[PDB]
Amino acid sequence: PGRVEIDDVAPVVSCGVYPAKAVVGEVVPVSAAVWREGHEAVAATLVVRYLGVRYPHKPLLIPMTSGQEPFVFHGQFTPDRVGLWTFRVDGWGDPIHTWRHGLIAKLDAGELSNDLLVGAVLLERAATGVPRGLRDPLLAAAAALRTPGDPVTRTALALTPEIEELLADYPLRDLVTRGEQFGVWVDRPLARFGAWYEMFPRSTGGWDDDGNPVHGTFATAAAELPRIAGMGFDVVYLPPIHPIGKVHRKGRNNSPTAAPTDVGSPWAIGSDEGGHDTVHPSLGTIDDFDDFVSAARDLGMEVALDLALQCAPDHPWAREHRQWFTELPDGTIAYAENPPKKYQDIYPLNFDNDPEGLYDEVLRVVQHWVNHGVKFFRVDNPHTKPPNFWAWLIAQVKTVDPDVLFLSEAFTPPARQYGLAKLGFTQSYSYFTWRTTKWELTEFGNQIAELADYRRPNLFVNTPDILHAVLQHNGPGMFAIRAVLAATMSPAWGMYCGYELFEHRAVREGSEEYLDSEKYELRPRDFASALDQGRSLQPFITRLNIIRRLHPAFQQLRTIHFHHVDNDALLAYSKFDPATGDCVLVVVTLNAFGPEEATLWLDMAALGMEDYDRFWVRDEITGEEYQWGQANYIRIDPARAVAHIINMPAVPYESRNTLLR
Amino acid sequence: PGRVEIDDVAPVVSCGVYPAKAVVGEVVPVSAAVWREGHEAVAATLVVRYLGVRYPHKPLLIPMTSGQEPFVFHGQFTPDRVGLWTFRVDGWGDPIHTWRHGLIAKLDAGELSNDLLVGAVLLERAATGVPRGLRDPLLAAAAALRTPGDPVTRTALALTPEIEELLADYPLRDLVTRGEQFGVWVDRPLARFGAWYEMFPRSTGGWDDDGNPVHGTFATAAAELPRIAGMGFDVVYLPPIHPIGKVHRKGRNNSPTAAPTDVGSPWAIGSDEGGHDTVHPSLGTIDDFDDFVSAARDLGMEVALDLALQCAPDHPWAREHRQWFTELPDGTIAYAENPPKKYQDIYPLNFDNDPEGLYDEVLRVVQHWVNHGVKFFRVDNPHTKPPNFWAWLIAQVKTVDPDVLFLSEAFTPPARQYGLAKLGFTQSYSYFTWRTTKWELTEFGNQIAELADYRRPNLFVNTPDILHAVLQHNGPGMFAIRAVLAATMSPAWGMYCGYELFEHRAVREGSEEYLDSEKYELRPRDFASALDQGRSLQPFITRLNIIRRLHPAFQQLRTIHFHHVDNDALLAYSKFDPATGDCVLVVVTLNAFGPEEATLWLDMAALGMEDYDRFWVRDEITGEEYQWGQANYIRIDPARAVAHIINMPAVPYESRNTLLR
Ligand SMILES: OC[C@H]1O[C@H](O[C@H]2[C@H](O)[C@@H](O)[C@@H](O)O[C@@H]2CO)[C@H](O)[C@@H](O)[C@@H]1O
Ligand SMILES: OC[C@H]1O[C@H](O[C@H]2[C@H](O)[C@@H](O)[C@@H](O)O[C@@H]2CO)[C@H](O)[C@@H](O)[C@@H]1O
Repeated sequence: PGRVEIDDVAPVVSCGVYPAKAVVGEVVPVSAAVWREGHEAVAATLVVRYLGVRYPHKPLLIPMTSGQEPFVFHGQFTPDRVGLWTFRVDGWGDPIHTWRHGLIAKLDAGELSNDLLVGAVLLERAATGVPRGLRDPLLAAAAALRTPGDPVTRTALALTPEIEELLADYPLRDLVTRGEQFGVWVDRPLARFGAWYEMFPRSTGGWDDDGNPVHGTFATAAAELPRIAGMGFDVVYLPPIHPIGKVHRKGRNNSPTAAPTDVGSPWAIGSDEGGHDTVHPSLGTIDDFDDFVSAARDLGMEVALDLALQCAPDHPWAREHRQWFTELPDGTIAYAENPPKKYQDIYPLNFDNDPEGLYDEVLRVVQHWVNHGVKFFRVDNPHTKPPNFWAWLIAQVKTVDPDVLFLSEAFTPPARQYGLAKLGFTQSYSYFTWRTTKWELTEFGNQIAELADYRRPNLFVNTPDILHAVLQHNGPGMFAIRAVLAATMSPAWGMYCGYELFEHRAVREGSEEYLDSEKYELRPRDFASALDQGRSLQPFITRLNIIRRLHPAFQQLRTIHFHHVDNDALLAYSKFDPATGDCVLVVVTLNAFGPEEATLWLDMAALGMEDYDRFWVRDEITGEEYQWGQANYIRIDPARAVAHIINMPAVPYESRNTLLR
Repeated sequence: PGRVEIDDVAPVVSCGVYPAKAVVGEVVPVSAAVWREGHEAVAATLVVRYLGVRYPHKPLLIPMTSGQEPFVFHGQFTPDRVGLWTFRVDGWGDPIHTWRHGLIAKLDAGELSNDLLVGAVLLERAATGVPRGLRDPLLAAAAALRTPGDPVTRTALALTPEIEELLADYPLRDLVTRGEQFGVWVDRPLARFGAWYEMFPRSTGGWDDDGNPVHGTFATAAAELPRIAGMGFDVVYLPPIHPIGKVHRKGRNNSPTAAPTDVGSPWAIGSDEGGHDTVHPSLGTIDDFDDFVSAARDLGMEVALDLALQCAPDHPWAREHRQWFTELPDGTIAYAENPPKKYQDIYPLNFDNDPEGLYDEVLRVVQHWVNHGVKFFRVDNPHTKPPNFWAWLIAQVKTVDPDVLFLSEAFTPPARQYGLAKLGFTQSYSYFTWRTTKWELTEFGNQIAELADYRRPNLFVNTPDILHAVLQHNGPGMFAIRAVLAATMSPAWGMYCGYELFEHRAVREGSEEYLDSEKYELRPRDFASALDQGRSLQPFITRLNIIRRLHPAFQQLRTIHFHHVDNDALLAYSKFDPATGDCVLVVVTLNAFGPEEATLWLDMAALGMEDYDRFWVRDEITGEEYQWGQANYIRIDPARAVAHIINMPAVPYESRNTLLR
């Protein structure tokens, strides 16, 4: 006990402490190592069971197949309902296979008088497992050489294509041993595949007769939702919609002192007007929000709200519940700090003084919005709050409603960043922005999965906080380039408003902060004119999102594969879908300014073709079709197209094993 | 629950199912990831406990240090007694460090008055934890930071190295969190470091007046033990000493039919004379064995017996207990087979018919020899017997006597080979023989550990069954080369008798079987003449083992590191000892025939030196000394020396950190 060894099971996360991640309709590949004594054959069955919903802290049997690696068995299952699933690998020794294969070897050299009876004692014993109806042809197979005679006489009834297939249906299993049980938590598909748009509701004001921005409202914001849907975004992410503190409120450009009219950063949550459960009054009544949400839902979109666990001084909690802060000896509370950033306008919470006190309130707050149709939260700076809290908050929320999803904006070293994902965060921001070399992007891409069992990255081209240097000086071409990279590399990607307008001016050289940042200032934008003057990337983005919807390969984490292109400025990779066999290849240039050309060397095995093969491809932007082979010429001219997104011949029905591991 | 995150702990094997491996006086490096909220400091303590001498199914505290990888903490402990040890990592937040480090920054920019009081309640509260009269210079500091004044005035004793070292012995810990507990099974040092010599007792006969071999006896064999000890071997491994079956006994050169005088293979255990518990009568009474063991013991050596769970037909078990076999329909028992090898002289056992029946008998047998001083067994073909048996047998034996060690001769694909090691085998044979190119050996060497936490390889230059082709035609030079490789790469190595005589003739071209194999035939050898005629590698081997004893670096699994040599035929690697700092470099040629030269590029960081450094080395065979630097000229002439074994400057007391991971 264990009679048959089962080891190195995957996917298991942190040795089973945390469930693995998957979504509905995703092919989940499972593998394990099973072995036993000698050359005696062994087989494994992947046992999948679907439990209820519920959240952590009749069976379905799938046969597994051996492969290249000795003793390593592979399997798959596709979850069809949201919730918690279980799998384990059962190992057994299948005597029939041993006997059959051994006899065929002996059959070639023509006596054997012994083995045949042994077979003959197998199939009837096998017969006990099969129902009297179809039970019978084995006994037919079982009684055609117990009667003496030639060897080839009854090999008929053994090598018959009819009895492996029934035995496949009902197998004769010996020494059955069960492996450990591990769990997968399946979420709705939006957890993996969807595109994000970050907009500031207040910036939808649109100026007055004097050229001065006007504070917008949920009503006006909702007016902008169609153009957004038009670009193909599935989720709209809103900076906090709560009242902005009036004390120590910051002025334009992170200025310490606020003018009387300045608006302050939405992240300075709380004022005498309200807390985390109240809409900032300038935006509108809470019904207005309900109306905005409903508007989005009409267009096929979802709303994601910023969850920032911090307080401005006027926040009711500063008075009503003050245990929740770390108060200095002179009674003041130290302003929030994240090195080297300073947040003079807010207070960090203290989760240790009154844990079940604060815990319950924050749960209360999150639940408020769940009741208003918000089932995706962009958790803000999760790494500066206790891990166990998040683990608690997530499980606590998801158990009442399991369709609630969390995105963790944790720009922090790996152990924390990936660590946080493990606790349950459905998606995580990534280090993506700071990957810009062919080698960096290659590595960033491959790691994507790799870590798929527990991290889903959301690739944002920019955020209000991050205006990468490369975007600053390379002109509109680069904006395309990052967009192509983001959209193709990950199932989930995002964009901060104005990106499509090529906003590229930073506050000072060497900074990553947007000049005249929207956080501190109202920023109406006039998208329409840009469209008219052909200085908008809105069309391109639309075409990018359409492509994603069109090809299911782009909803996959696991299958990215990089092909060699002998140019340091050109990067070429491919994705495929295990289900439909869909297959797509992307080639992009990382230099926005000069045409760059090269020879692209496909790894045909990876694409499901032999090396010598020749095949036809289609360019999804152009529609042009051409014939390609293992080595192909490619030349990319920015200012014509910064990328070729190529539809490739569908991966044959060997899809499932090109997914192995 | 889980306030401070502790994850990715190592060493853990198969997620804790199996204990890790270590020996007495071995430095075991432990690492884990610990993190918490924000920039609040965190610390970890490695907690070691020594339990018993019992075997698987007051605390010692070691502080752990951060390092290169954020949030990753490293530690080490050195077991001083045989038995089962436990370790876990405890994580805590140390507020003092947060406070101190923050203050130094503030101290430079010169009121700030708030923080000082905060410190004051820390050291006081810190002091309460040290309720000893050695406390507290802290109130000296604790009442040296409260009264009004300048900051540097009241920094008094805080920055000065007087209260941290005190805090070091007694620390102020917050949010202490317990990590999971994992176990290490510590064995006697021979488990890792010792050299093996394989000899056939029967071959010590020495001819008669006609030039005909004479069967030897334990008495005569014991006569050869000094010479063996003289070469520096710590263990003598004996093919089975039991009676050889008389039916289907195999003849010289594996011929199927045995002449009346032929001896047969010792692995055909059992005859009407006796079973596994009896000495083959031709060797002598069991007292003779006891005498042989004692002879070895006198010379500093150990005896290891072959444990082969198989039977010849005349074996008493064939009648007395026949449930133990797989009996055919016609009542015969199929002869043992291991593809493609055929073992016509033996019967495989059947472990499923009467498990606790057979289990108990084999335990009985193993136990017999343990009582006769044999505490190392060379388990034979373990992969052809059930895993659970071995797991049981090992745990069952070791619990009565924990100094009993097992070596698994499992030449099988990885999942099995390493799997077998994991469930308890103290050492394992390896694929070593078939690694012969610079890149193959490099990969093989690095893997050694890697897998050290659960596999200890025993590197055999040859075995009675394996006479590698490379030895067949490259002449005495190669025998040196493999010996250098085996002896240096692994703490444990071995050689089969006659290797030192350059026995290089195989039965047919393309085979790995020794011509006129000792298994089937008596082979007395005359070592003395070879010594006299200078055609023996006995001197070299002696010098190799002395070197191993001399430098503790060579008893390490973990520390091998490969340095670049720009010649495909030259391989250069180094080992060091974390304890003493000993450091050694080996450079060998893989080409036995032509002089080969190159530039050797040391990774000085790995050797504990800066790149620009210049240092002195000594050649352990030659005694010559010279000055070297980062890049050095090296030229190797076989037929002079196939290797340079170089003593290098001792790794500084940064030994612990170059062992990290
Ligand atoms: O008002 C508080 C804080 O707001 C902004 O910082 C935000 C940041 O923009 C968000 O992306 C979030 O992830 O982090 C901070 C809030 O947690 C301003 O940049 C900052 O100056 C201000 O103090
Ligand atoms: O006597 C049975 C069998 O003995 C030998 O095979 C051995 C082998 O030499 C040992 O090294 C061991 O590891 O495996 C076998 C026993 O399990 C002969 O090689 C073989 O011909 C003979 O049948």
